Amino acid sequence: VIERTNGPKNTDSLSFKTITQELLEVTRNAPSEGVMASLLNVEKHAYEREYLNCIQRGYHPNVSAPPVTIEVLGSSHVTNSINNELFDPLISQALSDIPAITQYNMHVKKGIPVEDFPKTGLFPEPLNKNFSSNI
Amino acid sequence: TRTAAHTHIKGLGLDESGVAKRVEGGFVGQIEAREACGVIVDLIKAKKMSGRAILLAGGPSTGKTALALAISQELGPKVPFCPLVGSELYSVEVKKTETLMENFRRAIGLRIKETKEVYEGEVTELTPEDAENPLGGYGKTISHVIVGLKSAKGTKTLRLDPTIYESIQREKVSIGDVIYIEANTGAVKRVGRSDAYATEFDLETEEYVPLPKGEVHKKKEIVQDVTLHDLDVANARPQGGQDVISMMGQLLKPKKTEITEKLRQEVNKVVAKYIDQGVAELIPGVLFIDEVNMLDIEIFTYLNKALESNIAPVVVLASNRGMTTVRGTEDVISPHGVPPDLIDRLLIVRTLPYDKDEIRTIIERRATVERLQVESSALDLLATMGTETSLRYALQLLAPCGILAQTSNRKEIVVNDVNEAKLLFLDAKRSTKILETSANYL
Amino acid sequence: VTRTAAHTHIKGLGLDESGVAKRVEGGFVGQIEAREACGVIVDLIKAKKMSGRAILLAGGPSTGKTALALAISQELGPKVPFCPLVGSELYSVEVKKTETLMENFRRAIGLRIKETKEVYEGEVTELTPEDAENPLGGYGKTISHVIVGLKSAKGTKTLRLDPTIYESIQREKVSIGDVIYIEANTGAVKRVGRSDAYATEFDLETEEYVPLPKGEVHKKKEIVQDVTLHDLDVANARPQGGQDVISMMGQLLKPKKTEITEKLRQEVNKVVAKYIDQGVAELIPGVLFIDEVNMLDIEIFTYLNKALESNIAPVVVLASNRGMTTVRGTEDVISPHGVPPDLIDRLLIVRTLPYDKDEIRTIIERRATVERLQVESSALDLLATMGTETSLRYALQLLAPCGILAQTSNRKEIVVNDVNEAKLLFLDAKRSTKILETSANYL
Amino acid sequence: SLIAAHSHITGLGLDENLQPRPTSEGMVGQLQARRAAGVILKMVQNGTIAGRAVLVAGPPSTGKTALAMGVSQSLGKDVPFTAIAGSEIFSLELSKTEALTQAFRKSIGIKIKEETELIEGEVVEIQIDRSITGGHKQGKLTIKTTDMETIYELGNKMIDGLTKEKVLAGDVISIDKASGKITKLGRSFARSRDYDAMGADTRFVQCPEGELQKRKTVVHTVSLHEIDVINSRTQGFLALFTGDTGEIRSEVRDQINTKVAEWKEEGKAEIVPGVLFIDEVHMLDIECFSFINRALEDEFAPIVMMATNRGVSKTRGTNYKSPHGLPLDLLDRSIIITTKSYNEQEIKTILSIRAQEEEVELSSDALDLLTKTGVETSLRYSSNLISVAQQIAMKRKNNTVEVEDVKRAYLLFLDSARSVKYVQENESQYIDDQGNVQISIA
Amino acid sequence: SLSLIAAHSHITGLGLDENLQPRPTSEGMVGQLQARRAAGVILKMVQNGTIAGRAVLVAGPPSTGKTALAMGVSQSLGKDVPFTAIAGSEIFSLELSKTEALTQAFRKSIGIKIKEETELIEGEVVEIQIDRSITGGHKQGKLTIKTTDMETIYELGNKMIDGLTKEKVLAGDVISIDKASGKITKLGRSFARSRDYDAMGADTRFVQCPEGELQKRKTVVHTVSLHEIDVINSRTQGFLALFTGDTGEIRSEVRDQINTKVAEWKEEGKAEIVPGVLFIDEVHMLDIECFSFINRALEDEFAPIVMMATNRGVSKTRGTNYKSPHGLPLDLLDRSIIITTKSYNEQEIKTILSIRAQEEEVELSSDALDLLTKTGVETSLRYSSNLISVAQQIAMKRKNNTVEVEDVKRAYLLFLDSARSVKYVQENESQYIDDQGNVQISIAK
Ligand SMILES: Nc1ncnc2c1ncn2[C@@H]1O[C@H](COP(=O)(O)OP(=O)(O)O)[C@@H](O)[C@H]1O
Ligand SMILES: Nc1ncnc2c1ncn2[C@@H]1O[C@H](COP(=O)(O)OP(=O)(O)O)[C@@H](O)[C@H]1O
Ligand SMILES: Nc1ncnc2c1ncn2[C@@H]1O[C@H](COP(=O)(O)OP(=O)(O)O)[C@@H](O)[C@H]1O
Ligand SMILES: Nc1ncnc2c1ncn2[C@@H]1O[C@H](COP(=O)(O)OP(=O)(O)O)[C@@H](O)[C@H]1O
Repeated sequence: VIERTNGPKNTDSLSFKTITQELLEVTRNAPSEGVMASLLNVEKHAYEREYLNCIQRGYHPNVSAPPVTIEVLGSSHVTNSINNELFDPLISQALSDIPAITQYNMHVKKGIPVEDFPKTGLFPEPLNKNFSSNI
Repeated sequence: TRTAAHTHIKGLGLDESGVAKRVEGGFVGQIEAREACGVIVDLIKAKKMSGRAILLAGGPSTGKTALALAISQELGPKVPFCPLVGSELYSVEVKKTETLMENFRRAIGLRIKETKEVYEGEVTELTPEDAENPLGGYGKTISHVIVGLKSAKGTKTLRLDPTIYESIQREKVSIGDVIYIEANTGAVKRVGRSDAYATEFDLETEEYVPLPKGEVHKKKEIVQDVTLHDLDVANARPQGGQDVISMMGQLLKPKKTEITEKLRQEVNKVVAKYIDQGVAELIPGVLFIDEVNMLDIEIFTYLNKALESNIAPVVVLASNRGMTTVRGTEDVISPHGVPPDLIDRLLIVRTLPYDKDEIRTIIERRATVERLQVESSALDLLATMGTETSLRYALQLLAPCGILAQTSNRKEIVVNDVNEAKLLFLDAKRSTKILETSANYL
Repeated sequence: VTRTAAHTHIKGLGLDESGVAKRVEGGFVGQIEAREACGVIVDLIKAKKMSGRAILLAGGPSTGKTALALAISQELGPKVPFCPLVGSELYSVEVKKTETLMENFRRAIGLRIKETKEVYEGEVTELTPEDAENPLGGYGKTISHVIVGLKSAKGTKTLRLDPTIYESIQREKVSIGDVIYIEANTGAVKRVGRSDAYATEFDLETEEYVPLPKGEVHKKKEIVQDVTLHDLDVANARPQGGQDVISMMGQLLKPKKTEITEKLRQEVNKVVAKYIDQGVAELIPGVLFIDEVNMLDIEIFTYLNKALESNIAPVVVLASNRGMTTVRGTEDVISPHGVPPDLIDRLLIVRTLPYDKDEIRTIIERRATVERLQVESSALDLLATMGTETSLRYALQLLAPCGILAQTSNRKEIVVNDVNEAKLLFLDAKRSTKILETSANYL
Repeated sequence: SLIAAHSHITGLGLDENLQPRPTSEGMVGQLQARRAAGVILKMVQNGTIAGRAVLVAGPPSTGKTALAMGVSQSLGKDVPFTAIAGSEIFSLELSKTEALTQAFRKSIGIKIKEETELIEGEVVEIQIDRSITGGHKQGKLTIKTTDMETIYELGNKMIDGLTKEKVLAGDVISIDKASGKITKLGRSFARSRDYDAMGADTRFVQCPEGELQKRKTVVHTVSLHEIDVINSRTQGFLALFTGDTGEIRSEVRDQINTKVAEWKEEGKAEIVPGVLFIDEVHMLDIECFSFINRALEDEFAPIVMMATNRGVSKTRGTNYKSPHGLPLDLLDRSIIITTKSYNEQEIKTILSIRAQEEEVELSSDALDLLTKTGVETSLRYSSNLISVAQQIAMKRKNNTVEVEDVKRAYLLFLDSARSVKYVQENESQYIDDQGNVQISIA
Repeated sequence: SLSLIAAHSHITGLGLDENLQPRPTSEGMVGQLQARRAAGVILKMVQNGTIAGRAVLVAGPPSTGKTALAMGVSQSLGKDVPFTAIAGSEIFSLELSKTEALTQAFRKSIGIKIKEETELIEGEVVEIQIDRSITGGHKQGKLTIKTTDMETIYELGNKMIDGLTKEKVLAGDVISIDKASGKITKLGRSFARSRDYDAMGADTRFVQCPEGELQKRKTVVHTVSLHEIDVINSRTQGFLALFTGDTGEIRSEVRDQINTKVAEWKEEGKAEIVPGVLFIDEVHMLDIECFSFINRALEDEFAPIVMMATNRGVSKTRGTNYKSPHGLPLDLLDRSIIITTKSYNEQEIKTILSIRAQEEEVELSSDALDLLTKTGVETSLRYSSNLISVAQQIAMKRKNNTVEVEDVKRAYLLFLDSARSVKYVQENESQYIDDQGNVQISIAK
């Protein structure tokens, strides 16, 4: 999922576009007051009409817990494997973002191109500012 | 050229302001049913009503499915028509009520017309210019982007926004490429290099689209035909997102879900708003359910509920049962396997069996459709065999007779071929006779 | 003004200090022996010593079985947990009925924990990261540390943040000038709002403005929490609340009920026993109420036989209104109240009795008092005679159409003509059955 | 929309004394049931009591769903009216009690009051600062009116709303703070020098004068089930449309109840109850009835209206027979409204109203024939014959339905009784209960 | 190979002439002349391909040759034509409806034929040189590739350069690039460099260096069923569903679009339609819903020719409460033609046993063959067919290369048929668990 890129495919093939994929790709960058974009923006209009971005949280979980720890006494390989599985750099970089001054340092003062950056910013946004935490 | 039990029926064959004739449109006889279906076709073309149900009942091999396909042919290829069987509503992913509602929404069409302003052609130049007073701490402050386009019998240089240079660099548009610029959105997209830039490298993955015709700038008025279920399934799933959930759901199995009433209500109100604006218009269609006796009483009750909706199409049902127990019940004896609550909400069209000359005419029509030459005495023997055993048995035995005539190097079917086909292939009655006379587990 | 629905005229069992029930107090009329038995059961629950005790409320329809359970729940108080169920709720399509029954068993055992939190809080003044040597080295993150400058009232601290904390910091989208709240127990960060030391009327994102937090940046506070054992079970079963990859992905997947193994329950019991032995926890057993117990079948009854013999299970209160009925899931056994005899042997049946004319009349009077209506004496006598003749519930539910018909005639009292018109407009079960018997086409 | 079965009913037709007029608001006859439904409607509009069960019973084609539609039309907007059938409870995704709980909680509305600020002005300067990957976005906005000039700070959602329907420094925009809605009213400056990519053909409006910022008070209605689905998980707003809300736990529901009581205490929100209508209630198991018997006794319970047409039939899930298909526990705590059959005058008035709704002009003799055939057969058959005779009427090119059109429509389409007569006469041609048929005609 | 001697592997096509007249013994088929002529007629119907949606029914007593006839039709059909063979019990799935499973089985039996051209340049990479411009907008490449005979120099585009950064080459890997298509693949490492890096690794593999002409031309022909196109266009990466079966109720609109595009490709001339045969063995356990769906689905233009085999008498249709001939409803039997099969006599049984003994590499004497023929006359035929193969092992254990009458008698005494087991059960039924669960364990009363 993380490493997937929108590569090109040749035209002479049996995999063509469905009508639903055409409906999807029409409203990617379409502006407002167009019939197709407004016909495919039901959820955004329902979000704006219902004043949902200023609603409050009514539910909080009672107990929050980390995953169960597994220990093997007298072995360092299991600790490295557990630290690699729990704190995988690829997934944790996918669920976060790089700071802006760090991006400026690697793009300009280090010569790294934009396409060689790790994948960032795949965490889904919450409904409100209140819905981002349990405290 | 492929034929399968049909495709000799071309419309109902009615004259205008009148009734059916005898032999027209591949139909022989069945005059009252054809007139009733023509009245139903005119009602559908009137485009005013909602949720009218028609059940046509009769014996087997009478032409109910032929009548439904003739209705769908008479309506045209633009009005929606969803054929269905009663066994198809029992799915293991979602409840039967949701499948019935999905097939209800599949039969309502929409016609949307738009206008597109298009810049396209081969890129001739791409000069991102730089401003008179640049700001410190930055590089190449862009004031505008000048891009030259070249197409067939016309070229035109443009003067674009500085923001579109970011999308140009994103989509890797270089020289010699063909691009596609619409007016309001910006959003440059690239189709490929020209055919004139193909023979400078031996090996390249990239295809070479030819240079497009017409001028650089043009207006095309397009018309898009979608159904209400297409809008529901497009709004229900999210668009191309930038989260793990939408990418993960795109690569997994597309499991069906229970579409809520709220989404359909919002789709209905935005469709009504744009219908009032004068852009779109509504084309209701036909939902055809063959073998309606296979439904149980829960689907019948939900059909009673859904036939009173404001957006339901016309429903056409067909059945061959008599006084038969309704499925899902133990002691409800009802005509055609349909409960009386549903029967009270519909109209019944009666279909009648044929006689010998109509059987002969139908056999002759199916023979001349299949490009077969039949002798007259062979035709009479086939008609006598058909009226003795079955119409479908005489229709299905025509191809082995043609194969046996082709084996003996001739282009005509005579009495010996139909006798050999009678000897080789049996029917239901003779099979039942040889099963009842043998006790060897036959 | 207030909403009333078939109850809420009942505030308790209405007993004195000796356990003797009054004839009419606490919203109850009659049923003296059942109320005294329920008071004994209430004292047994408040003793907090027994485990796996069960009683059964047997009686006819409309006699006060659910009313006694709600009176028990009101007499216990809100601190003691109380889980009301219907018998049809145990059949789920996500998990077997045995696990649902065990879940509702564990949902009725409370716990009170004094919890200590290590809290860093203040106003963000400096947010400065520094980079790694090789960001494209494949292993290790892009940055190495983040320097955060926090300012509270009468204090100021600087912190060098771990990157794993910084993921939760930047997921909250904090900035310079925001008041934050870092919980060191889990690493969770709450962004309170923009500081009021700067300007206010130049924002476009309807934010909330908050003063500086009092006291020092680093704090320790004690928090009293109320937590059931089922909450701990589902917290450990689906772990959300860490800062790891698995705990992050646990919040995004669709939740589903799973068969929680007994090993997790033994581990949770061991940890809770350690917390009790440390002196920071107190165990509050509760009541599980299963109304309409005849909807259960023989498999749930057979599992309930085992589940009542554990050392954790709370007091279970059942109810039924069947005389001699075959148990569901069987063919030919016949048992009282639809409850099999092996389960009946572990119960304590509390009998419930029907009412009289005077009890019906005073119940009608009190329910008309609660609904803020004025009823004449002759209309009250007619309503009591109707309640004896047809049903108590039918005379109960005819009060509000009578009030509407009185209000449409511009009156406050309820008179005989309104009762007669409500009789003529609205029917009961017996008259509808008599109409259906003399009907033409299955009316 | 289209013309439905109950499209001619707008309200209940009652005066200020709750006395039904004989012919008003599309409802004729049935004075006792209409008075009782008006009493129930006033009980709902009172909003004081909760958890009352009302049962509507009678023969088929009597006006039950018509009465429910009249109640829902007289209820008005902003009060939830959940209308479901009996077969919709059974799902492969939720349990029966969970679906019943969701259907119960969909009928309670919460009216939430919000304080917002409206900003309308002319855009002067836009500065947008974004990172290299384009993730972290911030900037400043300088907007003006004819009197004031203010610089605002922008977040991510504001920048996303600006970069869609792109504003170009001189457009007049309107921003709602609490809703986050950006509306481009038009362009006031009308700049000459423009890039030749976008249209920018917006209408010419004036620059607004007066105060830039205005406080306003807005209200909106949100159902309880919406709040449970939203607070259930991370992406509950998608689950409000996709219907993937699988078995919400009880802790969420009781915390939502506590928060709703807190909001009512604070004066922020008020509770608006509604009506839940369950048509064809006899298609429910006894477990659903056992759940309803306890769900009716809660404070957060709506007025439940049930409709049925069964006599003494078998309760589903058991092996005994009960009146209306309902056990006596549910019949004890419910109040029954009984509907009665019609005369010929009410049938004539109904047919005249339905002909006026469908824009069909009838002669007096055609109306008398339709009244007679609706007395003999069912009312719904004579209601359905009107549009068919109408299409026959323009098939002979006159816009008035005469007696011969009704005679031809009676000839082409059949009743329930005539089809039964034909099946009982020609039983050998239809498949019976044992699967026996005779296809051959010899 | 990966094929052992199956139940009927001796049948290679129907034994017919050029005038569709069956020979008495040819191509492994003995007797059953009328059914063989009917199967030849059906085979010519399939090979003509202009008739769509026909249902035939092969009905007969058990151990007669209905499945043998279907195997003969499949063998005589040849390659590159789809022949689907499913049982009646396979469509009762847990993740798919019976209608969807039947639709997938219908669409697996009709395919399209696509022919394409390939210009393969297969060889070992010697050295790659990349030229970058000062602007960097384009990259030029000089590729030095070789076979065992000769080596040329090729110029490369930037898309080649980016395609060779992925699945990277290390000057000695064997690749093959197309000219017109430009498909890039990495076959593996050459055998000449196998003693270089001292440890292989994870993904690497050693292949021989290709020899001969560097640039080859090859025309290949593909046959794709419609179900594969449905599965491919249903998802984003659909071939995993093609190999794991996790399709899950593909919608109807994609099927309509695929049918329309197949008709468009046929009209243009890109592809041609190859029909096929669908064989449903043991059709008598299908539900009535599946029968109604078959009745409706047989009338479409994209329908194959359905062959159904059953051996039931007048038996109960599943899902109903009545009986019917062949276990099939009468409306399904109306739209069908029945090929009946007849039982054998002594001579055809002897010929079948001789052919089966020839196939299983077993030599029998004449007396042993006559004894097995008498046993197959009295008992069934499959009993004698198994008796041959166990008597061969008995004879080999007796250190003899031929099967005699004593070995056949020993195999007859050791292994029982149905009738002797029925008699032994009915004589000592107190020792067996009956239908009430009563059994006597102890031997002393
Ligand atoms: N009036 C007719 N004219 C020509 N062919 C007919 C007519 N009626 C029926 N048929 C033929 O009969 C065949 C089967 O009829 P069908 O519609 O399946 O009847 P049913 O659906 O009642 O079994 C069709 O192939 C059709 O071509
Ligand atoms: N002793 C009582 N005093 C006042 N009201 C009562 C009494 N007993 C029963 N009721 C009323 O009778 C109704 C039915 O009682 P409940 O226990 O809820 O049902 P059931 O008795 O059928 O289980 C309730 O609304 C309750 O208010
Ligand atoms: N008083 C009335 N006003 C308007 N329409 C009526 C009236 N009475 C009956 N109808 C019509 O008769 C039918 C009643 O059937 P339905 O609405 O299903 O309720 P029920 O099943 O209780 O009769 C509806 O089609 C309705 O249009
Ligand atoms: N005509 C035949 N020629 C050769 N072998 C045959 C013939 N008919 C049947 N057999 C053999 O008989 C065996 C069982 O026959 P089978 O086809 O399974 O019977 P059924 O069709 O009743 O299932 C098969 O192994 C097959 O090889």
